[PDB]
Amino acid sequence: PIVQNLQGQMVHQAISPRTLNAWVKVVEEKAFSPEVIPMFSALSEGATPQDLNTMLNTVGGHQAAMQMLKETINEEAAEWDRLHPVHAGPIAPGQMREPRGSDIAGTTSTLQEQIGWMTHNPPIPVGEIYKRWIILGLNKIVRMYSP
Amino acid sequence: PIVQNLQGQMVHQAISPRTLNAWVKVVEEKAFSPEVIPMFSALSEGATPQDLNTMLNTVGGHQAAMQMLKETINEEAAEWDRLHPVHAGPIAPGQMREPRGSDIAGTTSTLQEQIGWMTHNPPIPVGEIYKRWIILGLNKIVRMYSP
Amino acid sequence: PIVQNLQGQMVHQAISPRTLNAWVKVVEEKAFSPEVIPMFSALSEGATPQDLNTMLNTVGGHQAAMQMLKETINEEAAEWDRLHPVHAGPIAPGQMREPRGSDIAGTTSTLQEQIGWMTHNPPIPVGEIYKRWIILGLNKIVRMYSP
Amino acid sequence: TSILDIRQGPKEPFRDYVDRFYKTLRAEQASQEVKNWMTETLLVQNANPDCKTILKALGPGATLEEMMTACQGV
Amino acid sequence: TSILDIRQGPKEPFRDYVDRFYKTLRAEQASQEVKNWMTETLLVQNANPDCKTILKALGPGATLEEMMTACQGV
Amino acid sequence: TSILDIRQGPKEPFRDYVDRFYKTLRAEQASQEVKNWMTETLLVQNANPDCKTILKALGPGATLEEMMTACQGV
Repeated sequence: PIVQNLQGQMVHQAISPRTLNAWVKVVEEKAFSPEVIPMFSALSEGATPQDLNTMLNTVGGHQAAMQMLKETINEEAAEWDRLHPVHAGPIAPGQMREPRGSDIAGTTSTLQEQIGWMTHNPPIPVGEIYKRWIILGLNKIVRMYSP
Repeated sequence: PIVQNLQGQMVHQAISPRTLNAWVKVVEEKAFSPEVIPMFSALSEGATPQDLNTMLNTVGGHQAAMQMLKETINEEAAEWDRLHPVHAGPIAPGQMREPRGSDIAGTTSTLQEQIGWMTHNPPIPVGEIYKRWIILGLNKIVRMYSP
Repeated sequence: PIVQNLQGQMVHQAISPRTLNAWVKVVEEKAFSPEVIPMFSALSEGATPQDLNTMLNTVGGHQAAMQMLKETINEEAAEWDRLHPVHAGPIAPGQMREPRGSDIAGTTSTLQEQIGWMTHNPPIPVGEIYKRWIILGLNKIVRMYSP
Repeated sequence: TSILDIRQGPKEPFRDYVDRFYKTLRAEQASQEVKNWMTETLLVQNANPDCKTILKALGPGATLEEMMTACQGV
Repeated sequence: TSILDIRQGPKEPFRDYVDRFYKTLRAEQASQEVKNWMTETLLVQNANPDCKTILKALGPGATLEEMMTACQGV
Repeated sequence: TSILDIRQGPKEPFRDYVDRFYKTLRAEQASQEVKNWMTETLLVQNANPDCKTILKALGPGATLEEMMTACQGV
């Protein structure tokens, strides 16, 4: 995640193993139950896309759901690209590039790039955009997996 | 929560997973027992409304009680709005807006707004107002759930 | 691992026992399962070759696989040496030496040497080169150990 | 399971049923007004005859502690 | 176990089978285009006659929530 | 369970009963004066005849260690 250091700057720090394991354990115990979404939200505080793929990729089991989510993440990403067209002409030397759906999904962007966008002024909340897609896709799952 | 940093200022820091899990475990083990209220009170030290909705939303089970509480929180909030009318004329540029029942419940306010009110001079104790509503609603539950 | 200190420099710090034990426990529980690879990847964040041999050498059990991996690591290392020939003439006093497959495997290099290469400007990602060999060799294992 | 499929047993305490209701209601995502409509309507409708009888005597305007204490002996 | 050896039982819910499929698909390392080909093809082909029948009625263009809700009673 | 429903068994040690009493008293929220009234009154009243007899001999002014040691053999 990207956290604020004592000095008063935003720097990246790694997520903790008993945080990781707590994510694992939630999924083990409460599967598709709604409490998973606030839980997720708390444990995703200050998290990167990269950390969010890590959390999704580290799941075991419920592979039908994991595939449905993936496909929702790509749909929501396809929709990001649709709604926000690429911008006019070449990229400025003085500036950094606008993200695509795949940069938001973490796929085409690097960590330093993910830190550029979030730490820069104005900052862009690429975590929160992926977060809604995850929560939206979580609703899809919850609604389906209701019996 | 909003905690004091080493430098001598009040800054927000996130609540810990084994704190979260300790909240979960209390509820699992002691359900509606009275010891839940001091316990709550200790674990709610320096907590935001936002953190208090997080704690309530992360409950599983006892949904009749969770609904009774919600409805108590809204009643107590409706009562906040009744007792404290909105103030005269437009909001000053030099000042920040007075809270409503829903800002106290965390619903209409943002975190930075919740930090403005609490950290500002004079500070307003929107946590402690929600806390009484929670404790009051906890009494309602305890009294009902006595057999 | 090599981590960034508060002062704003990259310094080496040792890996933690409950990190070590978490590596052990993963292997105990999920053996050759695919979730082992993202898991590995997270726990190998900022890690040295030296730390990566430590992790491989501390395995117990699955010795057929451990030997297959070793032999993959040496093949991938032999391939590093093949693809990247040694450079022209004597090593400059002002400069530090280029790595071989065995320096990447950590074998012929010392820690201070591993810190020179990574911390220096440009930096060389000898962790990430070993990491691919480990992940590649992990694919070999996973594919074989599928039943 | 759908919200319409939530019903009270012939020997099941109302209480255990009301818990099931706001759990399933907890997995419904509809507007609040619709969920209010579901509350006053479906809960009583799928309640058992003995308690159903009881709840009809509370009249309208009733709140959950009073419903929950009203059908306790049933 | 090979991906061709993944098949649906005569009493096995499709759901439990689809889980097995994307687990084994999870251990295949092939190009995405090939894995797309495997998805539309092999899944239905090794599905049981009763659900297979059902899936033929969904036509093409179908997505996983609709397949998964389509073969639920089977 | 209501505080009036708290009573001592015919074979139940007083001690186990007094624990039950201040647990239920712990779920009563009344003014302290009322809770004092409940203490001196209801505790003895729902105490069993054998201990009840014992407690009558302690007279008034008695404190909990002396009541608790007084009904120990009963």
